[PDB]
Amino acid sequence: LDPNAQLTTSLLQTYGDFSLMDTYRNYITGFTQHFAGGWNVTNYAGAVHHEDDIARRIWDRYYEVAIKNLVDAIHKSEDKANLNAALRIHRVYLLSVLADTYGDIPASEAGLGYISGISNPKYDTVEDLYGWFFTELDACEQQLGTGTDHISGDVTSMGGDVAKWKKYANSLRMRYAMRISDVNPSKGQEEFEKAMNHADGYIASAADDAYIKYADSPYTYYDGANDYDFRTNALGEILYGQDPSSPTFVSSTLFYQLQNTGDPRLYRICRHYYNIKRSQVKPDKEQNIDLTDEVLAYFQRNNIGEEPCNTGSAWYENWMNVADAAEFPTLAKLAEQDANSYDNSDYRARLMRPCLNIDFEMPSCPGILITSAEVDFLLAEAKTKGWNVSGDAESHYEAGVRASMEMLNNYYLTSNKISEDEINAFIANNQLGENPKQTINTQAWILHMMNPSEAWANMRRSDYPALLDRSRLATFPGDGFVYDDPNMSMPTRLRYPELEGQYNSVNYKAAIERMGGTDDWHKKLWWDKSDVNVQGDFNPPYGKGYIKIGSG
Ligand SMILES: OC[C@H]1O[C@@H](O[C@H]2[C@H](O)[C@@H](O)[C@H](O)O[C@@H]2CO)[C@H](O)[C@@H](O)[C@@H]1O
Ligand SMILES: [Mg+2]
Repeated sequence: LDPNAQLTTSLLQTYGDFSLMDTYRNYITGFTQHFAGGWNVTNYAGAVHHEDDIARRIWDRYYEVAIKNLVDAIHKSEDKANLNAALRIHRVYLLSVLADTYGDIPASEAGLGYISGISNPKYDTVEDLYGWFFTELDACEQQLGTGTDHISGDVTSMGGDVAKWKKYANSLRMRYAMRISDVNPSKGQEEFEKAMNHADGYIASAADDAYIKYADSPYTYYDGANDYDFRTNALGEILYGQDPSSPTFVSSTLFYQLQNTGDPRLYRICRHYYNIKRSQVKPDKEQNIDLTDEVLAYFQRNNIGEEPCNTGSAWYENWMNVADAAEFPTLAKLAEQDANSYDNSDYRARLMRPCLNIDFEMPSCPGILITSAEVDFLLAEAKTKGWNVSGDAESHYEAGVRASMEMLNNYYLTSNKISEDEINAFIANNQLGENPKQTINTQAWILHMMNPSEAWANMRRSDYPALLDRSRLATFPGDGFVYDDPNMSMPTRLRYPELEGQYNSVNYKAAIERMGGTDDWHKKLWWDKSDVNVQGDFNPPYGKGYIKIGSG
């Protein structure tokens, strides 16, 4: 009821609501090809399988909680200009996620009547929404600091500092100006330069990174869905999984991007776990038994190597030979003590695959809004476009790579931090090269691994990184997965919630007619001009690659 408390709830929901995270585990982080091998991502993204109850969650949960709270608090804060501006900025942020997910969405008519359930809003067009983002963020950025009120509900890294909220608003303007740079290059350039030249500045260093701060509190997964306090980061929670036999595995797309470039992030992101006794309350190092070094030593002894799971395949598909516990001295000692716990062959099978480091799965992980590393990559790309940016593209790109590594050191890694020498060597071996747009946006995709909505939006916009071509990778109908969409390319949006067809029937129909007459998750959004690039060949040294030509 207090508008600062409504700001708090709406900020925390962003990453703190487990009941929308199935959309991120099952679809979006699979679409981006960061993760593959878990059952959930294989069944949904991996099979290009639409299910309304999964696809609808970002829409239903953000409109039911955050948008209702924000709209109510905005109406009730006209006397508190600083809070009012912060509420409106977070509303822009969430509406941009909603529009980048679904396309045309309720916004301009999503007011007091709509959140009370008595009014049907039209769906604003993506083009009109993006235009409004620029005017609203300009207005909010100037309104910040014209109040004397304390933004006491701020749970972000901005810590109620209006100067930091101003830099955040200008950085969002820069992101959205890049987003529209293919469909409207002149507006993109104008808006980008206006924001980057603004007297109040943008996020230029990690000290001004914008993220939501989450607490070290126990995980509860789907339990108590009615009573969510949103205090912990539910993205890392769902990636850890409610089921120890289905943790999140790193895809071959991400694995080979890292390995092929000598990226020191390879075995910071990827670890090998034997996790049968792991805590579900809070990921623990004691029983997420990290056997990475011993697994790599076994590979070296046997002239073999990693088999990261391909997009479309589960860990139990494209079966990788399972080493005996005797191959890993730590596990061998444990199994000689207690075979029921430590000689389980299913848990040893999952030990063979590269797993996401539990450092990315802890309750207190930050919820990234926008980082200085992203802004560095935006400046690098703007320079390559010929926009009026200070400093050469190489300098901005190198700043972005360095800041992406330091982000891991500062926000995630609890051990084995990436050294300055490792960063400098990686940068020296990975310059912009012949296709700077590809290099910049592939590095940004690594940066956005824990910010899946931005990863997916920027990949759709820039069409990089080149993904694995799903149509050239195996399917597994004999394993119970359903392949009901003959177009296997990565979806470019999600379908609208099907209940909208009843609950807001006229406006749902009109939005669907505008995209050509069916609710098509292969239809590109207004700012998405071209198809994402795909890798022309994939023949990994171990495991399975593209199916052999002519065998399909
Ligand atoms: O056990 C079946 C299935 O459950 C999935 O979680 C459900 C959850 O039980 C339900 O309360 C919620 O409303 O929906 C989610 C998503 O369907 C779980 O994610 C799956 O791993 C599991 O196969
Ligand atoms: Mg595209």
